Order: sequence, then C-alpha cells, then structure tokens
Amino acid sequence: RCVGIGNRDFVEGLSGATWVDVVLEHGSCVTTMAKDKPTLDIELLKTEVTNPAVLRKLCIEAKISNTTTDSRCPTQGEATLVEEQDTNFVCRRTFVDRGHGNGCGLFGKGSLITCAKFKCVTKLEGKIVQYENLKYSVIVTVHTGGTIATITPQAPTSEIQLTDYGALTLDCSPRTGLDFNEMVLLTMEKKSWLVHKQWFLDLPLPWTSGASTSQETWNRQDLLVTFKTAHAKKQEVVVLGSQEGAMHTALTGATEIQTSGTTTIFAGHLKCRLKMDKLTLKGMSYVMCTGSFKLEKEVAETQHGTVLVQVKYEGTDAPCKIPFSSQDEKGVTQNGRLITANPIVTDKEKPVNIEAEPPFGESYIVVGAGEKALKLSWFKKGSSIGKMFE
Amino acid sequence: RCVGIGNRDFVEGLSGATWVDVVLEHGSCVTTMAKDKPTLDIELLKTEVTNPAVLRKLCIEAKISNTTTDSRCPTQGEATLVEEQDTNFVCRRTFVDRGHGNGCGLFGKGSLITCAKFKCVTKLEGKIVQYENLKYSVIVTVHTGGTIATITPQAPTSEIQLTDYGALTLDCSPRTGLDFNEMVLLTMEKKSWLVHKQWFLDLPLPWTSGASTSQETWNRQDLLVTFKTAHAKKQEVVVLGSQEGAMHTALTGATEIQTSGTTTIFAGHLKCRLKMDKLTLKGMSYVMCTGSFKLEKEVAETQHGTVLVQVKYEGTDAPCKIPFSSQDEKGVTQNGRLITANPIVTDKEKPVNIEAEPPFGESYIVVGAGEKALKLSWFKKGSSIGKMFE
Amino acid sequence: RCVGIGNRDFVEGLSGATWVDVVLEHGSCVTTMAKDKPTLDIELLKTEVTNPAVLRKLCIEAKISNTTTDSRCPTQGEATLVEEQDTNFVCRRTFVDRGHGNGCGLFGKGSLITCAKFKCVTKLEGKIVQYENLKYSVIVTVHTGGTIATITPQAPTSEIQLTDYGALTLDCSPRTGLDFNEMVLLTMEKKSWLVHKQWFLDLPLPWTSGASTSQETWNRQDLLVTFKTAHAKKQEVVVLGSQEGAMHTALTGATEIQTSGTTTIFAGHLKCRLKMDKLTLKGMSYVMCTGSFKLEKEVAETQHGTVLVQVKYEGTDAPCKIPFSSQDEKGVTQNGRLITANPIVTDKEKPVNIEAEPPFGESYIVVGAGEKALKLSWFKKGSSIGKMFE
Ligand SMILES: *[C@H]1O[C@H](CO)[C@@H](O)[C@H](O)[C@H]1NC(C)=O
Ligand SMILES: *[C@H]1O[C@H](CO)[C@@H](O)[C@H](O)[C@H]1NC(C)=O
Ligand SMILES: *[C@H]1O[C@H](CO)[C@@H](O)[C@H](O)[C@H]1NC(C)=O
Ligand SMILES: [Cl-]
Ligand SMILES: [Cl-]
Ligand SMILES: [Cl-]
Repeated sequence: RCVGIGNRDFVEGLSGATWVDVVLEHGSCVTTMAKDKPTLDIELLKTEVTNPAVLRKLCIEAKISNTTTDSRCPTQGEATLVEEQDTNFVCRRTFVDRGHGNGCGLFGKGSLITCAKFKCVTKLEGKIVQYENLKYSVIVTVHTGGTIATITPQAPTSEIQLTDYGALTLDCSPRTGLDFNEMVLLTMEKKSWLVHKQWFLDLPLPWTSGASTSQETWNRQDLLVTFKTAHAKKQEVVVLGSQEGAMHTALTGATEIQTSGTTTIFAGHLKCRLKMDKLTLKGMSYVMCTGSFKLEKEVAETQHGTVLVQVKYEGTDAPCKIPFSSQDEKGVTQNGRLITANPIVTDKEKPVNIEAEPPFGESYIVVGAGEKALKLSWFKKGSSIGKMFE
Repeated sequence: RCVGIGNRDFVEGLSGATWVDVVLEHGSCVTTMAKDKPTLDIELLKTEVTNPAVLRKLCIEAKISNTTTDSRCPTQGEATLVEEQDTNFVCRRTFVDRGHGNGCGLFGKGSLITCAKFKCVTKLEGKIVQYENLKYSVIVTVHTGGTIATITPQAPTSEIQLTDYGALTLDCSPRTGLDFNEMVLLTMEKKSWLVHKQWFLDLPLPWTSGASTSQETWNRQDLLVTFKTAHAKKQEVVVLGSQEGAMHTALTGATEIQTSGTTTIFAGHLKCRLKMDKLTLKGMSYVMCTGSFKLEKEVAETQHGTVLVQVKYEGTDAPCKIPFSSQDEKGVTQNGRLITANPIVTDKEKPVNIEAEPPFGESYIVVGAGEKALKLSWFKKGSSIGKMFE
Repeated sequence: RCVGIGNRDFVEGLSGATWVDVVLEHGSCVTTMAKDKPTLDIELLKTEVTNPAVLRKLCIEAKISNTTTDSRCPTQGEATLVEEQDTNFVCRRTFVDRGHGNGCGLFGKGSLITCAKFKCVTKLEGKIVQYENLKYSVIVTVHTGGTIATITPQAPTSEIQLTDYGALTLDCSPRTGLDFNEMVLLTMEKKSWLVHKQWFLDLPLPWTSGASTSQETWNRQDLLVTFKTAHAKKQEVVVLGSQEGAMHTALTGATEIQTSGTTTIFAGHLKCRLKMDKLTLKGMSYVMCTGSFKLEKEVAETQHGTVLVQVKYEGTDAPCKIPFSSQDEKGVTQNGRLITANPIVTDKEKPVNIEAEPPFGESYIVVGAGEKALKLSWFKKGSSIGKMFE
C-alpha cells in the first residue's frame, strides 16, 4: 500500500546525516528501508482547522420592534426621539403633510422622525484561517510488526525516537494549494464553504466586526429594513425576509466543507524532510506501467485550478509508475502540471488518485502510454471570485 | 553564455542522489557537467500570468439617461417613481418651492423625486493573481549538439528524461520579490499596471464586485453624477466627464506591464532543486574579476525596493566573479543585499545585469575591487502604496 | 553559550559541498567545528522593520472652524454656500421653521445649509510590512580568538569569506510566526502595536488613504462632528473629544512594540542553510537532561498562538537536551508543538527560553523527565481579531 522512496529522493552524507524528501497526501503513504532494518512507513492521517477568528458577522434575517414616531406641526420645529442616540435603533427623518385634519393650525410640512429596534435573528460568519489554526497529524510506523507526530505551520518540526532507526526529525510544510490569505471560511446555519475574501467583504448585508464586544452593533441595517410611507403621526417600518435562500444560490459552486464545532477537516498535503543519522537506504525503483487504465469515476474539479482523476489499472506489471501527460489545445506536451508526487500503482486492485493542473482553456489529459492511452479533453475557465449575491 | 555551477551548490550522496541548487533568472542560464557526460544547461524562458480573477470593476466614464421627475403640490404628499426600485437608476429626493405660479393652491414646499438611468461607458478592472494564474517555462538542454518544463506554484515539480543523465527532477519555486498578495493587476483601456491592493480598493469611483452576474449594478454612482438645482416640475441630472486622465496621473510611478488578452508576461525568478541519480558533477570556480566596469545604462529602480544595475567589464580575466558591495550612508559594508545569484562575467562583450536591495536612505553601490571600483551614491525613499487619486 | 550542531543537521557530500541546517533565534547562538579548524559560531543580532508604507491614517481628535450658514425664507428657494464644493468642509442641509419673527412673509419651512471646516488635530497611522521593509543582521565568528551579514526576504543569501573555512554561503529565511499579511503596525502618538488588518480597516473613525498627496482629505468626518439643532439663520457645529482613550482601551491585549523613528525592532527567528566546501564537521550530541527545572518566570502568551517558557535547570549533567512534552486536555502526548529548535541547557546557570504552541482549550506543558518533571496546565482561547472599538 505504500509507495517506496526512490534513490533520487535521498542523500546519505559521507559524513553527517541521511536526508530524505517525502510528500504526504491524504490516502497515500510512503515507505523506505535501511541496510538490514525494519520497513519504515509515514502517512498523513488528518488535517484540521480549529477555532478560526471571525472577520465579520453578517445578518441574513432581521427583526423589527419598538417602532416609535415623533411628529410635529409645521410651526413646531424638528421632531426628536431619544432612541436617535441608540445604536440598537434604526431611524429615519422626513417631512409629512400636516393640517387641520391632524391637529395643526396650518397646512404645510411637519417634521417627523421614526425609530425602530433592529435585531438579527439569523446571521452568518466569515472566518480567517491563520497559522495557529492549522494542524496535521502524521503517523510514523516501524515494522517490527506507531507514533503520531503533530505538525503545525509555526512548529513544523517533530523529533521522534524509533526502534532501530534512532532519532528521526520530521520537518514538514504545507504544499502549495489552498491559500488561506485569499479564501475565507463561511458558516451559515450548519453548513460551511470556502469563499473568496473580497467576495465576502463586499456582500451587501448588514454586518458587524468580528472584534470582541458586549454590545452587538450592526452597520448598514438599511439593507434589510424598509420604512413605509409616513402618515401624520405614524409610520410603519418593515423588514426583508430571510436571505438564506439568496445566499445559498450565490454560494453555488463554492466548495462546501465539513465542520463539527470549531474544527474543520481538510484533505491536506505535506512536503517533508526526514533527517536521520547517516544510513544507507534502499531506494525503490518503478518501471512505467505498460497496460491500460479505466476511469473509476468522473474527473472532478477543484475551485483553485486543479482536477482530480481517479483511475484503475488493467495491466500486469504493478507496482509501476503511471505515465501521465497534459497537452494544450494544440497538442503541446507540457512536461509538468502533474501535482501528485507519487503517481504509482502499488496495487492493481486499488484505484489511484491523480491531481493535475490543466492549462486554461481547452487541453487534453493523458494517462498510460501508447495507443493503450486514455485521452480526455478538458476545458478550464478563467478564475473568478464567485457569483454575485442578488 | 551559461554560468557554471559551483561545488558549494551540490552534494553527491555517498548513497542516494546528487542534489543541486540553481537560481534561474530571465536572461541568465546555468550549466554543469558530470563525470564524462555532455554539458547540461537550464534556463527560464518565460513567466506568465494568465486569466486572473476580477476583484472589482470601477467606472471612469458614466452616462445618464431616462431622467424622470415626479413633483407634488405642498398638500399632495410624497412624490414617487417606480424607478426608485430600479438599480439601474440613481435617484434623489428633495422639497422645492411650489405655489400659484406652478399649479399649486398654496405657497410652500412640495415633494420632488428625480431618477436617472446610470450607464458605465468606460471602466477599469483590478485583478488578483492567485497560484493557479502563474506559470514558468523552463528549458533544459543536453549538449549532444531541449525539453521545456512547465512549472507552477501548485505543480512545482517536473520529472524529465535526459540523454546520458537519466531521470532528472526539477523542483522549482518563485523567488521572493513581487508579492501578489499585496499587488493588484490594474487594466484600463489597453495598458496595465501593478498597483497596491488597498490603494485600489479605496479609490473613489463607482464600483462593482468582480463576482459573476447577469445584471451589472454599480455602487457609489453619486461619485460621477450631479443632480442640478431642482425646479417645480423638473430637474437636470448631469455626469462628470471621463476620469481616464485623473487615473493616468494617479498611476504615475506605478509599474506598467505588458498584457495580450488574458496573459501578462513578467520577468520571473526561480530557485530550483535538481535531483538526479548519484553522480559526480564538475563544479565550476570563478576568480574575482580584477579589471574595471562601466555602466552600460542608468541605474533603474523597481517599485518593491530593488535597483537594477547593468555593467560592462573592461578587464582581461573573464569568466570571473563580479565584486559587489553596498555601504550605508556611513560607509558600513553590509555583507548582503545582493539579489542576483550568479554575478558572473561569462563574456567580456556581454553586459551583466545585477539586482540589489539598498538600505533605505543614502547609501553607496560598489562594483569592482580596489581603486578601479565604480562607486555610485543612491537614495532610497520609504515605502508608499501609491499616489492619491484626486 | 552556543548550541553545537548535531550530525543530523548536516551532510558532507561524497562530492560537492557540505550543507548545514541551522535555526537562529534571538538570544541563542549556534556552533560547529570542522576537522582540525577553529570553532564557528553564528548568531542573529537583530531584526528590524524600517519605513513601512501607510495603509490609511485615522483621525482621533478633530477640530471645527469657519462655520457658515445660509438660510432662506420659505418662498426663496434652496440655500447654498460655495464651501459646499470644498473638501475641507463638512456640510449639512435641512429645513427650519421661518416666519414673521425671523424676517419671512410666510410661516413655513425655509431651506438651510451649514458648512464647517474640519481639521484633524491628532491622528493615528496603520502601516503594512512588506518584504522590502524587513532586515536581519547575522553575525558569523571564526574563533581564531566577526562578520555581520545582512539578510532580507528578497536578498536571502550572503556569501562570506572566512579564515580557514573559506567561502561560506548563508541562505536564510524567516521562520513561520508573525504574519505581516494579516498584522498591521499601528502607531498612535508615540506607542505602537501589532493589530489585525480588518480590525483596523473597519475602525469607525474618519480616515484617509495612505496614498501620496498634497491635500489631506478625510472620509467619514461625520464620525467626529455633531451639527446641533438649527435655528432660523444659524446652527452650531460641534466636535467629539479625543478618542485616544477609547483607542487605548480597544487596543487592550494587542502586542505593543518598540519603534524609534521609522525603525521597529522585533525578536526575529531565522531558518538557515549554510553551504561550504566539502568538509567533515564535528557533530555535537547531547544527552537528555536528567535533573529538575524551575520556572524562572511566569509563562508568557503571544498573540499568535504560542507561549514562552523560561526555565532554570537544577541538575548536574549540562550541557544536555531538555525533555519537553505537550498533552491535550486528556493526557495525549502530541509528539510536536515544540517551536524552539535548540532546547538545550548549555549552561546550568543560564535560564533557557522555550517557545511552544499548545492545542486550543485545556492542555499540559511538561519539561523534564519522570517524577522530577514540571507539570503546568494551560488554557488556550480560540483566535480573535481584537476587541471592539466603542
Ligand atoms: C419596548 O419593547 C418592549 C415592549 O414590547 C419593552 O418591554 C421594552 O423595554 C422596550 N424596549 C425599548 C428599548 O424600547
Ligand atoms: C427610456 O429610454 C428609452 C428612450 O430613449 C426607452 O426606449 C426605454 O425603453 C426607456 N428606458 C427606461 C428603463 O426608462
Ligand atoms: C476663515 O477662517 C479664518 C478666520 O478665523 C480666515 O482667516 C480664513 O481665511 C477663513 N478660512 C476659510 C477657508 O473660510
Ligand atoms: Cl389635513
Ligand atoms: Cl409660484
Ligand atoms: Cl416666527
């Protein structure tokens, strides 16, 4: 089940250490073996975001109450309410017709002020992932027939003592992929999505800072509140309905994600350096596969410019290296664009996930060699920050 | 033409691989050679940004039409137009004098509402560069007397098969320089610039999200529209002229960039690790140059704290290493601040580009050794996000 | 005083170079030694941010003057002032009661406009740290019984010539910790803090772009200015007091930082690669400490998810490696979360600083082995962008 480490991925020093490169991906696991010692496996078990900070909260369903109105006859100056100075209140000033029929000695315009109490009933939250929120669990196993290392952006290193191998340092970083500088965690009711940051910040709903407070205070309440036409002494204030449906539609296409409580689970990717004492490893070689591949399922698209391809091998020579190619609209082999580190069929009866990054526009993905090759045409659309909330 | 790889930039393992460090820069090319094998050259051919997402669009020239006005006599309540609920329309409410001369039984203030249709005629776009938008083409050549690798942030690796050398992995990353988290691609008409992000976001023009929509809807239309003084029954609405000229002036100093269609070409920089099978490379040594250097052209300034210096060598001992130094206002040699990886005169008749990062304030750049040295004084101003749009 | 380099942290090539990993932290210093050569020490001396760009300036104390009012009798149209078109002026329109007692032939509402000149008296500035603003001074010493390298994000490399060791390349990067994409430098009067970016951008004070200008022009002046109730011909305009006190309270908990002029000093952290010519280094081993540790001071908390622990060793076997562990609320050893690279007691009478990154929630920190161990319970609160400015 593990992919063996190739001799290009390590150096034994004449003196000093043996240094080893590995890439860990959800699912995959990597293995190597030293001069007469037990097998060594490494594997990424999970990737979690925990307790991310709120950027802003937004209101998708508001309620209105305590509607108060003050009005004054044309010769009686500007109307005033004390709730004008209350930030729980949303207020509006006008002038209305006044005259004999409503208590005034003159026909003319009278001042009017109306204030109502705004309450958010249903809100959503946009949350930022910082370095302190990301965590990876990496399990390292010596096959005397396991130790779970915790890796974080600020604590990328874990020194671990192994039977027979000795002290082994794991020095791991996240692979380049999802960018938490640009993507925000959006949580509405019970579901979550990854959305672009300015998309979120520019949403036209009442909003409040994520900052620490005792007194929740909304900005842009007007976006959900409608003051109806005023009468001499009274004016109705109304509220829009819930915008959960408008938000659901605007989020169409955004990646949904699974979060229990304050924890969100990702499909992580790590690049690691292993440092151990000077030691001669047994590098593992693989011949290019020679048989055919079928698509175990449809080519899936990520929201950050990649595609995931899962294939099944039909040939006889596993374990072997999967021949992979990308060609742009016009046949040019690209000699790159393969994201998966270890494109290896280690088990003929296990499907193999391959991630790759197609050119923009029309292109072709090719797995396998020769005429036996699976050829798939792909169209990749230019980048977008999301769909407009209406 | 290529700079040879020095023995400090590789290790051959006692076992495992040979690992090699190289830095690739536009222009330069690097070379090395193994125990009785053909020469090996690597070179970065181009760097492209393709199809970046729109953050916002901004309106620099608007037009107005369908101006409609409703007015009511003092005793006839609030004026209303259905276009008040139309987001293509920009509206304004007031009260105006009404009386016998314009159909009203009373002298007093009458309600008035005016709505006009806003259209953007000329817009600009600010676009964000994400990882999926960046691409590098690297050509690798074996001198039997070439293979073009594609490298991207998410797919930094390219395995390539070479004559005599075997399987060679290119593992490349962008060098630290331009920061696409901070700098935005601004496109107005046919020209483009790199501008700071908050500079852009805080521009005082009507704007609309880059988000996907069928119905273009502007925010802050007031910034280009002027409602003139209202009359009893009518009111003119006017629009500012084009702000292309104000934008051109505010962009003064911002780096202009070349973009055909959705592609923008950069002068890229890559740091690479080459991994190949255990092999003894022939490391190349260079003596410090001993002759003199002339400036083939004026010292050029970037907008991110560097300067580019291109020099010509006048001495006899090429290929050789160019002695370089930086001293702060008060003579302190800085032992650093040289950005160029391979400051090598490989060809006496080719000029050499050198990039360096001066201290802030007054300093000196020094190329060459001794009294034969070229000494240049430099002033570097503190950082700025740009000039104010007025 | 220096921590010796372990044999896991270097490789001597069979051919090519000797490559060495080191982590440099304020305080610590690292050392190694080659086959019959003088000792070699490296140490980070300082970390400075110099001349960061202004994002926005915000006004915390404003002043008002040149209050002008125009008013018109009910039958005399809309009031107007030329300062309405002056961006130094803040203006407000209404209608007021007019009648025989103030010069008008009719009782009714008359137009009124009031304009006052806004001036900021006390401002604050939020500043962004870019790559060109960060600098590290690294001193390298050969013990014949020192050369100061300058390292920056864009110029991470420094080639230095040493007695006996030869040419030595320092290739250094900042460790993952403070994130200048997210944290902004806030300067009010003479103090500075690190604050979150959106916290700052969403502050409710009058603001102006950091962009280059001759004419300082504020947005959202209303936030400090109060137009009092208008009279027939006059209206007072007033200004809030200074908000320095409200800002001081809202900044409660934000990290304060020391800045003289345009320079801000940090407690930096660097990860370095040393490249020198092929050479057999003397790797240094340390046994795990066996004695006890006391807390020389209280466990300190950073604002980015770490804690600093300084301990004193009471045992007899220095220099030795400090046994460190973290367990989550329920006893699980985490095999990671240690940030300090070289957790070494090199001197029994010097305290040792240890930085670590606890799980969120309840956990335990453990220094020392066995029953002699110091066991400390910790609670870590979820992330926050700061406290609400009220
Ligand atoms: C008005 O709302 C309720 C009546 O429904 C009353 O008890 C409450 O104290 C008032 N709230 C405010 C702030 O007006
Ligand atoms: C008004 O504008 C044109 C007349 O120029 C008319 O044909 C069009 O349908 C109207 N548009 C709106 C929305 O008022
Ligand atoms: C008004 O303010 C002062 C009087 O205090 C006067 O000298 C100045 O020129 C005027 N400024 C403006 C712009 O009104
Ligand atoms: Cl009436
Ligand atoms: Cl009239
Ligand atoms: Cl009166």
